[PDB]
Amino acid sequence: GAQVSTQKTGAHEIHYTNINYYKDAASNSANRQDFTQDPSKFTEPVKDVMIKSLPAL
Amino acid sequence: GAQVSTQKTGAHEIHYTNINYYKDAASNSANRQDFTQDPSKFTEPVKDVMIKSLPAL
Amino acid sequence: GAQVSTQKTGAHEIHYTNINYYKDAASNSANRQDFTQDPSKFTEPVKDVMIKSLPAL
Amino acid sequence: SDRVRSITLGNSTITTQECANVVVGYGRWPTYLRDDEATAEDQPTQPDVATCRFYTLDSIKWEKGSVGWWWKFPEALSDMGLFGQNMQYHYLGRAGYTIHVQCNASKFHQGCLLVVCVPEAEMGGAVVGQAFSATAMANGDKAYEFTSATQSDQTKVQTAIHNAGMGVGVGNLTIYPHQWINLRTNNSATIVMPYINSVPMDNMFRHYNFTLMVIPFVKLDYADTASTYVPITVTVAPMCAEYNGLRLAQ
Amino acid sequence: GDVEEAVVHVADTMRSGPSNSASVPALTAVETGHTSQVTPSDTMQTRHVKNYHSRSESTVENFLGRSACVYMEEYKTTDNDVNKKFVAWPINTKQMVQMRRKLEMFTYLRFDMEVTFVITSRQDPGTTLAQDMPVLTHQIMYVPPGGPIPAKVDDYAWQTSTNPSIFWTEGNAPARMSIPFISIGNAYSNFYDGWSNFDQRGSYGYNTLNNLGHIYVRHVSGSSPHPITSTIRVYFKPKHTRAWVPRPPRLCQYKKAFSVDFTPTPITDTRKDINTVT
Amino acid sequence: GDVEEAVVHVADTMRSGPSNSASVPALTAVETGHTSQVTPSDTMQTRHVKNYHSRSESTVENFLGRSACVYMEEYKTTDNDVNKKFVAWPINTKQMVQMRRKLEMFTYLRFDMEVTFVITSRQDPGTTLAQDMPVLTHQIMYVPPGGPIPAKVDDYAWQTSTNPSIFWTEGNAPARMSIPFISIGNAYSNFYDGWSNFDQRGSYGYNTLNNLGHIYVRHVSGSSPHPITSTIRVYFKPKHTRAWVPRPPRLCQYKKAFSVDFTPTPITDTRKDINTVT
Amino acid sequence: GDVEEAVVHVADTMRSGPSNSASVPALTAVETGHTSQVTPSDTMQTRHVKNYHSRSESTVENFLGRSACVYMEEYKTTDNDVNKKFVAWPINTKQMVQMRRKLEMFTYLRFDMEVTFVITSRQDPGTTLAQDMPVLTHQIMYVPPGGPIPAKVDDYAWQTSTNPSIFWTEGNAPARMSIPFISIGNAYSNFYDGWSNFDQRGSYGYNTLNNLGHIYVRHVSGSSPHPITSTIRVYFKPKHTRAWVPRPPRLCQYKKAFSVDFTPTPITDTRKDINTVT
Amino acid sequence: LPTMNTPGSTQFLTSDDFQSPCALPQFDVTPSMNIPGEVKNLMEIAEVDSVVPVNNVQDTTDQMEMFRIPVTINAPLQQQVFGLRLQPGLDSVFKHTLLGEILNYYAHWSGSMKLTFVFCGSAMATGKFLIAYSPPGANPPKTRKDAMLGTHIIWDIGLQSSCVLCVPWISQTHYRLVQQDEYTSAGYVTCWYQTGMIVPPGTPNSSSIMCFASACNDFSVRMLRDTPFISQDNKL
Amino acid sequence: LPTMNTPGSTQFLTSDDFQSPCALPQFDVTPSMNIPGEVKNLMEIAEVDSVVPVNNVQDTTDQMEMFRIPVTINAPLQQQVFGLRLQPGLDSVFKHTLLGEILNYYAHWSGSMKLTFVFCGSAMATGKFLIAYSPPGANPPKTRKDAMLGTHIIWDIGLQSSCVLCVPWISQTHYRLVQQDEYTSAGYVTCWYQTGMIVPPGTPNSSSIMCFASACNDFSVRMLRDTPFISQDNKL
Amino acid sequence: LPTMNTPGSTQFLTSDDFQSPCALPQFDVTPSMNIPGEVKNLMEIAEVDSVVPVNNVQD
Ligand SMILES: CN1CCN(Cc2ccc(NCc3ccccc3F)cc2)CC1
Ligand SMILES: CN1CCN(Cc2ccc(NCc3ccccc3F)cc2)CC1
Ligand SMILES: CN1CCN(Cc2ccc(NCc3ccccc3F)cc2)CC1
Repeated sequence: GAQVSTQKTGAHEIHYTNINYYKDAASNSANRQDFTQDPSKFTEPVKDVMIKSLPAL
Repeated sequence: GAQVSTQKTGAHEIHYTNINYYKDAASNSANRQDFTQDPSKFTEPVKDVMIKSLPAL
Repeated sequence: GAQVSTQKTGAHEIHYTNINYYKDAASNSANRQDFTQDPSKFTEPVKDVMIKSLPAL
Repeated sequence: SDRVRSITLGNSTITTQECANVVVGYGRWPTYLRDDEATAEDQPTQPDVATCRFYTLDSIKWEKGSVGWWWKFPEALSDMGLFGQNMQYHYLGRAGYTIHVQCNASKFHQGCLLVVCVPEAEMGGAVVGQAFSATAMANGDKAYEFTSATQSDQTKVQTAIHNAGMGVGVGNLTIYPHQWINLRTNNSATIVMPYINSVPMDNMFRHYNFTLMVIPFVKLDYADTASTYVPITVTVAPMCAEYNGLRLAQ
Repeated sequence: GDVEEAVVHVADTMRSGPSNSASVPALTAVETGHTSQVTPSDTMQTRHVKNYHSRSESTVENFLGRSACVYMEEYKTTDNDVNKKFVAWPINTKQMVQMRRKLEMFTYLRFDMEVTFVITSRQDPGTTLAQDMPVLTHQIMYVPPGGPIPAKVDDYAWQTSTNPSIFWTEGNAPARMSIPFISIGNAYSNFYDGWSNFDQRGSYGYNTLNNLGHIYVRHVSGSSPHPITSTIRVYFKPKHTRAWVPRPPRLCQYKKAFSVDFTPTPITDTRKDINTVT
Repeated sequence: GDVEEAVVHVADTMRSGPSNSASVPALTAVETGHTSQVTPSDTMQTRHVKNYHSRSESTVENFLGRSACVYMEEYKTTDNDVNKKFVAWPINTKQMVQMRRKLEMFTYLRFDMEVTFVITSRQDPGTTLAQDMPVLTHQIMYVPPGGPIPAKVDDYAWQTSTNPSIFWTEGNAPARMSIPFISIGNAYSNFYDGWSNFDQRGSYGYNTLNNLGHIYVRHVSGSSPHPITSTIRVYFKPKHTRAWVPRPPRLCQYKKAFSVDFTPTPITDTRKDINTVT
Repeated sequence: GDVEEAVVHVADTMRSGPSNSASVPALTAVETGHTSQVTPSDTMQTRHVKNYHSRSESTVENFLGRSACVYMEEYKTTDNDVNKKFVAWPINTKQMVQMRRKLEMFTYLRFDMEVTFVITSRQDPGTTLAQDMPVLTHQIMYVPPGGPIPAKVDDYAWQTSTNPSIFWTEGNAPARMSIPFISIGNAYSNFYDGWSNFDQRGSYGYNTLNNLGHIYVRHVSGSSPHPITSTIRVYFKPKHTRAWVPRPPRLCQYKKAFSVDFTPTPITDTRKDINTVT
Repeated sequence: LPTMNTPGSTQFLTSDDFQSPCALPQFDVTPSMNIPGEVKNLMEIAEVDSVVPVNNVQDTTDQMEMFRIPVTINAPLQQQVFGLRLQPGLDSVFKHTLLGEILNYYAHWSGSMKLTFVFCGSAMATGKFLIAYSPPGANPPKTRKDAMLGTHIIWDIGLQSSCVLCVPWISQTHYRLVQQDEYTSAGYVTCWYQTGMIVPPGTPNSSSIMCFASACNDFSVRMLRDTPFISQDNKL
Repeated sequence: LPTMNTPGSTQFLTSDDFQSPCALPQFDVTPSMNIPGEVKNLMEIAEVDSVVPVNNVQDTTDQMEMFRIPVTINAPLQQQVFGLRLQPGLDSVFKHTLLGEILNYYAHWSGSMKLTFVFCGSAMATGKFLIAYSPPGANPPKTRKDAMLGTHIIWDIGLQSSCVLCVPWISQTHYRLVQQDEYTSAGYVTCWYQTGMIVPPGTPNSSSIMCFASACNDFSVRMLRDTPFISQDNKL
Repeated sequence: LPTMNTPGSTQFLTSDDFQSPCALPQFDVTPSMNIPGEVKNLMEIAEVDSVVPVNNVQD
């Protein structure tokens, strides 16, 4: 029951193993490998979609 | 996720295992097993290739 | 990359595992499991083979 | 013959009938910056031909008592043609160089010169713990003189020739790209220096990319002749030059 | 079975040439509350650039994933005042300024917690210090709300049967533990604009929702001939964090541990005039 | 899946016999800047020899892969001078001569770093030394450039919320950590022939590019009745190293920590005459 | 792949009956330098016997595979004599008699080495001993031949940048390390019947081939108000051993650490007469 | 099982990732609820506009006055409206903005920036303005002729009341220090009258402009650090 | 999981290879750039030529004079030009050369060496020289007849101004000590007049020669050590 | 990973067999040479004849 995943490196120029020892999910290590994001929530809160090229109004 | 590779020994008269525990590649051990080299960069920086047997000029 | 070999016991009346952690063969443990030997080098250094039953000369 | 070379950049040409091979930096030819290595966003400007051409940087006099000289680039070309103007008007710059040194004498003269391009040639002051201005080490195209004796004036760099003003053995400079002008068999040395720096581009008025050094290792000697000195000329040609970040002129 | 196996760079610039058309990306209207999405490629000629920069270090998980001190207190092994030989701290994250400001950038939070304790001891000054004392031991006890509270170092309550506790000996590594999400609500609330009584009276503010319990510490049985003082520092490290409803960072200095009270502050510093740039 | 598996000896001599031809490998011309590639087989009769020697130990990775001290300083647990109870060191590799010379053989470097700290303590001499003090604890704090700097041992800045820190107790193994490549440029620069201001004025030399931050150390809470002095040594160990543009080794002794200043030195030692060989 | 798998008893006696023939195994001739290969079965009637004895414990690997002390020395943390505060030992295996004799049974040896260090400390006697000192730390440095040698405890040479070193703290396990075969020749030589100069003059004996370097030890920074003495013991343990050309064991007592000098000794002890057996 | 402890054992590193025992075994957590407004990266916050207090004239008796850039009907043919240094993390102008606050938690930054200007005058008023960005140099511009050589945009005031100036990322290094120095300068930004402001009869003789600052989609930060804006002397 | 600590735990060995935690988690490094002049092995540096200061005459008022070997037109029929010991890491001649500096960081060395001589006289001058290498022995050569018995090459000065003497690796041991002693001697190198230097009228009566030292492709070093050339007394 | 130290930890036994770090990393050893007279067991020595001093007559 071992997980193998890639580690942070560089663009031009790499595996580590992890095993859980405790029965409580709160004991796991931080899951700091997620990088998903979406700023449209705060930057485009309007109802009607506005095209950048077209005039605002 | 274990790597198996040969270790330094002798000419006439041998495996070790390695596993990575941390998520950052900077935490790995030194990769001192590379022995590639090319001295032509500093010893032959000329434009036209010169044959050793032939006269220099 | 684990080696499995028998251990010393008795005639009438048994496995151990070994793994290497370092990249230098000098770091391994002693290989005290070899029992080959040949005394003819020091006891029979003559040129012509002598049969024990036959007279020496 | 392999003793004849011709180089053509822009609207200028160099011909030598007595020369050795051509040394190419660290085996790397000058080239333009690639897309996957750049950092600035705006379009660069490539004034090819206008800037990629030979520029004779004045001339010195080689005497029996000469000790050596050095020039710093690209500051040496700070006011030379359109290269200087473009340098003045742009924030960032990047270009390789082709250095050609001329020195001719009869078959009765003897002497040996070392021509070497020292990248990142940082220099120490004459007095330890005493600063110098940017005038004791570079003032345009003029050549600076090395000194046989230890420098004493606190307003200039330590000119001790045997230490090369970098606190290292002068004899070990061979490591850097270099060529020898031996009057017996050579009259010119050619070095093609690619762009070497820790960043894709850099301001060309704040940073000295590399320093050229010409050191007589065997002093000039002659006898019974009307020629009293051997002039030495240097010529430099930027290659694959591209600028960036236009702004008011410095 | 024996093994089961399990990066997003910033947007790249794109070559842009001369343009002359009716489209006007530069012009917009901020009245809509919409932030313009223009890029440098839309107003100036640009070259093609590949960006390998990543925003890995800006994630909330990494931003809050650093242990920070939240409370420090001193207690003596022996003294005349009974209250001075042990500590009793109501849990709250508003005591230390730095982590308080870090947390207060979000309205609601939900995370696991990792707690680490650092304990150090020193001999109090005096006219006679010559003594020999074996290594000391310390007890940390957590009391959920409503549980019995000890009134002295040698009280019966220190015999925890259900309350978790840790016994630690000096010279070893600092103690550590994990705590899950223990809020009655669906998420922790840094702010609470409301009252306690339904008639809009009583306590006001985030003080109303603070019911996390207490922490007690004592020397197990050490009682030296001469006083010895110990100090404990508590460090919190959020894990598996989620946040909602960002807020503007605080501008004024904190003044109370359980209130938002403040003093008016200038917006920013001043300069000679609107044109000074030196 | 459970396991995935992953040497270059020097060139061998070759039998060479008598020769008589127009080829002249011995003769060359150094004016070209080209180093001759001749071998002993080209000038004398030689036997066939197999070489098993390897250049493994000459690699840059191994050459620089040794921990070396870079800074040592002393601080006291208690004293009248506030500045004397903690250390504040701007990071730089020019303080110690040996590693400075080792690094200065290359113009540009790019490597990961491994930092190890060695801490020792001793009791200051005095007329009265009889006291009992538990084990001490130390804190090491790293402050990137521009961050707040503590002004005293008990300053608020010691409550690091984002600044990484290590707490260490005497008697255990030395502390250790890893540091990635943290330069704004594409590679570290040992030398910088340039100025700070665009008008060719201000600071000159490698002092301009040194912006790595600071390191601070203190006794966590130890305050003995009598002074105790501690010393810390910092060791750097490059990993995953790459180098460019080799330079000649330095001949003159170092004299400044942030300059190349020197005094002229003779090229080498002397002997009786050009023929003396005894 | 996940696992790869990898005993010679003494010769058995064989039933022998009455014999009467011309063959004479008992008679031989030692003049040939040949040791007779007769067995008890060849001179007397014998029964069949199965032997399970093995010669495992007589192998050279096991014979030499025991750690043995090779050097012990004392140094003080503080004293007036600078030379008395650190140790400087040229490596050699001739200092201790037992291991010297063990090694001297073979002419040439080739083995890996395992080095272990045992360090102990004690307070020197005096009129006043009341003091408190934290745990001490020690540094062991290895200097290959020709390297710089420190001249005092606080010399610059102690900042090893290439010389390997070990830092050790009292109270933990003894330090240990491994050393490969580091001889310029193809094998270590216990004896060398030759001179240093080609004119058959100068140094004579095994002293000429001893160029293994030095070892230095010091207290890192400990300097107590009162003297403290420490002792270090070095233990060698050959591994992967090979030996050649056995020699007779030494009969006379050793008298010099770098010579074979001796005093004549009787062959063995005496008894009343050639017939005494009691 | 033989083992040997390596250096660093028993140390407490504030940025480590290790598993630890749980003190509340088998604790049942409250079910999750998808509250609106989830934020997954500080850069999302950094991309939102915020008002920049450009009018720091050292004589602002009214704090709100700092947000308004004065404008007048009859101005010298060419006249500078404002000027400022581009130091988002260090300059007083950008120090306390929504973008500056985020940057102060880091040491390095890179990417382009957006400056948006909105005209809050009368509906009958009109004018044109020149906004220019001057990369680093030995001297900041002093006149419109000097400024117009660098990157700039001509702004026309009409039905669309806002204009955006995108400051490109022109630097020799991939990153810049938040605590900017001479080595890592970024340049200047200035605004000048292009044509002048003209108003009809019966309108106010003065107007105001506001500026908004935000980051583009290629912005990034690195090396987390502790901010210097907040401090305490005693426990609360 | 039962375990037992073996000797060596908690020790700090300066040449160990162990993994350690990262203090800057998820730090994004700058993209790599292929700068010209990458060096992957010190031997590449060791193979480059460098000027050897052979003229260490204890009376050199001018330091640069150390690099020039004097030569004269009218010399005794046979006359020695120079002589030196072959101790690349210990002799004053090779101590500070580009090759000697590298060796001083090590303890053992092996392989062959190259000595290149260049004639810097007039173009009309001519001559012949004998350069010989004498393996270790009880006495160094004193006359040309003694020298010519060992390995040597006859050098003719013409259009090609340089000649190479390849010193073969003749030793009883696979390696030699950098701190050479009597046991591991290496021999001597000497140069003698073969024919003499002749010049026509109107040329200088004296000339100079220079020597270059470098390692062949079979050279190697081992056992890293700390160099003794650099030292300090107080913190900088 | 939870663990517990058993008795005997941190002891130094002169006849133990454990792996230890190498102080001279990537050191290239000299090639082996088959010198005559290799001995692999002391019993081989023990099997060689030797003169016995039987005449111990105290005089
Ligand atoms: C105001 N903030 C709200 C969020 N809350 C998070 C939190 C929750 C629980 C704990 N427990 C710490 C602990 C560990 C071990 C024993 C007893 C304990 F109380 C800490 C923080 C913090 C306050
Ligand atoms: C002048 N040289 C340039 C190369 N630079 C390498 C380097 C980079 C970072 C560090 N960090 C050490 C450290 C570790 C843990 C906490 C704080 C720290 F500063 C060391 C060396 C060295 C200087
Ligand atoms: C005379 N005998 C010859 C064999 N030689 C074996 C030998 C070789 C090397 C070492 N090194 C010990 C050591 C370990 C760690 C640091 C420095 C060191 F010198 C020991 C024995 C012994 C002498």
